[PDB]
Amino acid sequence: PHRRFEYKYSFKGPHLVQSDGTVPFWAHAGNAIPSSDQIRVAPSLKSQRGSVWTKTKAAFENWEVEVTFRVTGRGRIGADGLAIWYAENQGLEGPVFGSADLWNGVGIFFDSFDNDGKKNNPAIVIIGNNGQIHYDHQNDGASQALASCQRDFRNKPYPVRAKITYYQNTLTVMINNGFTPDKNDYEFCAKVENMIIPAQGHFGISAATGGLADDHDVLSFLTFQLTE
Amino acid sequence: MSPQELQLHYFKMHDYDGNNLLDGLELSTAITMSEDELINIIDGVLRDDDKNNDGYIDYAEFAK
Ligand SMILES: [Ca+2]
Ligand SMILES: [Ca+2]
Ligand SMILES: [Ca+2]
Ligand SMILES: [Ca+2]
Ligand SMILES: [Cl-]
Repeated sequence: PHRRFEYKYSFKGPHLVQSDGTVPFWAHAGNAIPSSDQIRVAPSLKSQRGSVWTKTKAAFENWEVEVTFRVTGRGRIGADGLAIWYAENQGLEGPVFGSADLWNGVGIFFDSFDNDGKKNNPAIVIIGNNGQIHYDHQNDGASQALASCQRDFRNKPYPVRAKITYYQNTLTVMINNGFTPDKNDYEFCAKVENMIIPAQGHFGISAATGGLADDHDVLSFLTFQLTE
Repeated sequence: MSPQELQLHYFKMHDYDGNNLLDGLELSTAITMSEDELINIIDGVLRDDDKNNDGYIDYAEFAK
C-alpha cells in the first residue's frame, strides 16, 4: 500500500509548538502542556486531565498513525494511562483518560492502573463506541473491549511507539516496547476485523491521573493515508 | 560555496529528522499569520512540487 504523510493531522519536535505556545493544526486542553520537543499531556500531579485533538476531521478510507510516547512514574504501579482516538467529535475534556465519554469511533486505551484488581495491567484495549456507551472506568473497560493485550509500556528505557493501522476495515495495533532505539522493532498487540468507523473523524490523544500519577509525554503523532 | 550548495544547506537545515525529505511540518517552520493561510501555502507547495504524492518533498523535487 502507498503511504502518504499527512502533515495536518500530525505533530512532532524539535519545533512542535509555535511562538504563541499552540500546536499547529491541533487544539489542546486541560492540563496538557506543549513544549518544543513534546507534549506533557498529563503530568504526574493528582487528578490531571489533558488532551490534544486535530482541529479538523480526516477523511481517509485507510490510515496509519505512529505515536511515540513515554509514561514514567516513581512506582511499579502508576495511573491512569493514555488514549489514542479517532472519533466523530473532538472529545477535548472528559472523564475518559482526559477526554469526553460517549464518543463515536474508536479509542485505543493504554491503561496503566488495574481498577478492577484482576492483575492484568498495564493493558492495551481497543474500544469502539457509537455515541451511546459510557466507558466502564472501574473495570478497565473489560466488557467493552473488542480486543486487548497485556503490555508494560511504562518506565521504559526508550520512548514507546504505537502504530495503529486502519486498512481494509481491520484495525491493528503494533507496539514497540521501548527496549531499544530501533524505531522498527514492532510487536503485534491486537486487531479487530470487519470494523466500521465513521467516514470522517478527528484524531486525538489524551491522558489522565488519579491518586497515583505518572507523567504522560507524547513526542510525536504522525498520520499517514494508505491507498490500496 | 555555490548557490546550489546554499540551497542544499537550507533543505538540510529544515530536515530535523534527518530522513532527507521535507514534510509539511518541516516546511511550516521554514515560514519561520493565520493557520488557514499557512495550510494554503503548504498545500500549495505539495500540490505543485510533490510529484509522487507521498507527502514529502525530496531533494530532486526541491531542486525542480
Ligand atoms: Ca484502569
Ligand atoms: Ca484490569
Ligand atoms: Ca524530514
Ligand atoms: Ca515526494
Ligand atoms: Cl518541528
